[PDB]
Amino acid sequence: KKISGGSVVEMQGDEMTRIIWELIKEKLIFPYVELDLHSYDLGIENRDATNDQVTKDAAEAIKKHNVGVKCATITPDEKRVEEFKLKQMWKSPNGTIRNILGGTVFREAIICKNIPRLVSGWVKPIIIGHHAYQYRATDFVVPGPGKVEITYTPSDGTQKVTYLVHNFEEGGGVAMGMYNQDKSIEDFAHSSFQMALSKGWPLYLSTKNTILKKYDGRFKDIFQEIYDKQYKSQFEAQKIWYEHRLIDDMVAQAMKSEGGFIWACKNLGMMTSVLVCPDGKTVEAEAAHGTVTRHYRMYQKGQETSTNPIASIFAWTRGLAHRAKLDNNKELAFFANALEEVSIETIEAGFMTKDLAACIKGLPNVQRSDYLNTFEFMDKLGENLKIKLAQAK
Amino acid sequence: KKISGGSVVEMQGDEMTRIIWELIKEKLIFPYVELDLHSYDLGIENRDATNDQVTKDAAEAIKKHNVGVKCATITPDEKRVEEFKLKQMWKSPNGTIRNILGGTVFREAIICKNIPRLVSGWVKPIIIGHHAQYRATDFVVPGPGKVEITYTPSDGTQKVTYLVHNFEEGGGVAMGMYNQDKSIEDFAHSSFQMALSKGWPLYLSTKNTILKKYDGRFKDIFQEIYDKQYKSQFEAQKIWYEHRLIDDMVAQAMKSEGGFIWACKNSLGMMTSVLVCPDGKTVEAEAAHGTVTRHYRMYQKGQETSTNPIASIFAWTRGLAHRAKLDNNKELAFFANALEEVSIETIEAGFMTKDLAACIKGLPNVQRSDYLNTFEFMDKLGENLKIKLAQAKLL
Ligand SMILES: NC(=O)c1ccc[n+]([C@@H]2O[C@H](COP(=O)([O-])OP(=O)(O)OC[C@H]3O[C@@H](n4cnc5c(N)ncnc54)[C@H](OP(=O)(O)O)[C@@H]3O)[C@@H](O)[C@H]2O)c1
Ligand SMILES: NC(=O)c1ccc[n+]([C@@H]2O[C@H](COP(=O)([O-])OP(=O)(O)OC[C@H]3O[C@@H](n4cnc5c(N)ncnc54)[C@H](OP(=O)(O)O)[C@@H]3O)[C@@H](O)[C@H]2O)c1
Ligand SMILES: Cc1ccc2c(c1C)N(C(=O)Nc1ccc(C(C)(C)C)cc1)Cc1cccnc1N2
Ligand SMILES: Cc1ccc2c(c1C)N(C(=O)Nc1ccc(C(C)(C)C)cc1)Cc1cccnc1N2
Repeated sequence: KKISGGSVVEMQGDEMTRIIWELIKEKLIFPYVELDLHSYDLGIENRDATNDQVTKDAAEAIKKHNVGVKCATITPDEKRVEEFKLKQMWKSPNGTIRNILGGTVFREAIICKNIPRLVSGWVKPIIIGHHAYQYRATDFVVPGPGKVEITYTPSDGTQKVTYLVHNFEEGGGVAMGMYNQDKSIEDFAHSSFQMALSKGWPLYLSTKNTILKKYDGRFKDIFQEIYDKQYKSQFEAQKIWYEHRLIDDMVAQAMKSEGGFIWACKNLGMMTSVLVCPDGKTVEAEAAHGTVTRHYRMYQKGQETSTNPIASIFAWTRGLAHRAKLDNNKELAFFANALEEVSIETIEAGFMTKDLAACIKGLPNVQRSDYLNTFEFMDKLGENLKIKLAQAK
Repeated sequence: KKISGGSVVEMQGDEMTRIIWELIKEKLIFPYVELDLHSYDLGIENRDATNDQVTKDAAEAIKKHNVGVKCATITPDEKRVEEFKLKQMWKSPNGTIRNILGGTVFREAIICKNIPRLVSGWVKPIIIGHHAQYRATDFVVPGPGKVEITYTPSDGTQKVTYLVHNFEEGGGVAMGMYNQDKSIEDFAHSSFQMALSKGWPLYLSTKNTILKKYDGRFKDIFQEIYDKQYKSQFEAQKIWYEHRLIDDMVAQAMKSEGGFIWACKNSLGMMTSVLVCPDGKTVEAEAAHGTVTRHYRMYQKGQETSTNPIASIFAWTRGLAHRAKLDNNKELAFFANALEEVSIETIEAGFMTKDLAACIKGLPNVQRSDYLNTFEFMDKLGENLKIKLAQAKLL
């Protein structure tokens, strides 16, 4: 028998990533895991045909079943409108999903010890998070001389404060009002603490509390208040810690570190993007790359392609590990981790796609024998996964 | 007989950079170029003794003489005030100079074929310049209530009110930001001037899809200034100006070979900072790093140092190249060019400081035999510059 995986929302996408997404299911997921699969086709022709209703239904399904795994999708522009003869310039599916779900986006690189890195000392992955909806900022044109003031009027009427933003004396310009609700800062803190707990790494928040004393100071304060009143014991029980750092000081210390921390910031086929909702229940994983149009155009002309599926595979493993965590499914938790180990071990043993071979040898030096095409790489992952799971019994 | 280099404003600085700066003058500039040198000592001690008046005078001299070359200076904090027994926590000399001159700062890395970078395809440098918010008005929203931003016209016409946010439950934070048209225009002029002098295309990146009014004014002003006064000059030089959304800009740059100016509305010894004034005549060149205090302490204790002088040498070469452009000085233009090529070529041939050796071999495997100390490196540049200039005499 296969592992009973439970309830998973799956989102199909476009171009080359749509092809490798089906190969991940066909060769790595379905031969070992049985799922109550809620599949939504977020392909550009389907989103056009349904007037983007499929994206909204897919977003509601993630809210209901707590686990979303998404394939890369085309965000329409004037060229795509002309290419597919679209009805509208459909909004980014990711934006629509994010708007309905809410949460914090965390990006994480997949580290293969034999693959070159910007900072060679980084041996453990760094996870970088930014809170999701400057979007809700009121900007405007100042047509000429005059004063721009910002006023705060409490609900009872009393303790009203007016601040001069600028007195324009020699002409016009622009001005804007920006805000941040406490709830959004608390959600950002929760998603960050819950992320650091599920990973088992220390958490660092970086602000500019020296430039924006009051604005960024409330981020530093809220994160500390939630840490002491709700997470300090859980962090100590997992030997990790939370600390705030100034961005200038944080960048400098990060270079001298070996990575392996969650980095909360106030302001390619080896990187994931995971939306972590404040509830600590709902997660949506996807590769942090696009649909790889250039490889898809080669595929369309009968040319052999060599597309890296690691980021797409890790969207499945991060989502399945989360599904296993919610359901206390030990066999699924094991599978999700074994698939990640196999992916890294295969590249570390020298079996990789052309892009990774180019990172090592340099593109002009890459020979056909230095890499595997899309299918051969998936088959090598499939053999190693069969072996790894057969050893585990 | 030395080159007549003309009028150049020079600013001396502090700690390790002050030492390197004197070696650059003594071994690479003075043996071949004679200048009507306007030197200002911006050392922490001199600024303290003169009550920062030296800084203001140096800034006025750059305005008058058009070319400034500056050594890195200590910006005081509470620890420096104790260390030097300063009368005040004097403002940053760069901030004082920028206040008097105006202009946009453009950073450009020095590329060496053997020194790794983010994208291997970037063979020509990318020059990035940001709009010169620190002057924003921020405050805490203690509880429920309305936050509005208003504009009262000076001509007595109707006051305009915008709702920033209505806090129905709980509080938060809020802020106001502004930008004057004149700064946006100055940013456009400095960027167009920078592109014309370098002979490279210019890209302005904004988030005009989100900040339709705020970033839309940057895009509109850059387009208006371009079409009405630079398009001809740009086409004549086979270059172009284009606005790009920050997302498309990051994508286009990754798949590029470098060689463009990037104005954006938002290893250290291998980057320069040039304050480019909107007039197209005034320029102030310096290294993007600081006074290298850690290295200075080692040098102070008689311990060997390996400090990268490239960024400081390029502050001089960019200023000399600007000077030659202003005076049509072909000999000074060739000299600045040759000093840049010697520096790059010396590194490329395996002669470099520890920081560069760490970029190729990785800090854990860098041996003493892989690099030259500060003095040994400067000597190697002096020796190669003499050879390059003698070989150039064959023209
Ligand atoms: N996750 C998402 O839903 C998402 C995010 C961004 C963009 N998009 C959409 O994607 C469409 C096309 O975007 P794009 O092709 O310019 O971006 P991209 O897919 O990220 O591809 C840019 C280049 O990066 C390399 N690359 C990226 N992913 C790779 C992988 N898995 N394996 C190997 N190489 C990989 C390829 O380099 P070479 O060309 O050298 O082979 C590729 O041509 C757009 O319409 C955009 O809206 C979707
Ligand atoms: N342009 C300016 O006038 C300016 C700008 C910033 C700061 N400063 C002033 O500089 C002083 C010291 O600041 P800081 O130590 O934080 O900054 P920094 O001087 O830029 O030095 C930081 C570190 O960067 C490396 N580094 C920088 N320049 C280098 C070079 N030319 N060659 C080799 N390594 C180099 C060294 O790393 P390792 O430790 O690995 O050797 C150095 O310790 C302060 O008093 C500050 O106010 C001046
Ligand atoms: C968005 C993102 C998220 C997570 C990661 C990355 C990126 C790109 N990576 C990276 O180099 N981030 C990075 C962080 C800071 C800098 C500074 C210090 C120059 C500001 C530069 C790059 C890839 C990388 C590799 C190994 C281990 N961790 C990572 N994590
Ligand atoms: C401040 C600065 C100015 C100029 C330069 C740089 C830096 C750091 N450099 C660089 O990597 N900038 C950079 C630009 C964009 C990105 C994105 C696309 C990832 C956002 C990342 C880095 C060094 C570099 C090397 C080769 C040629 N040009 C440059 N120019």
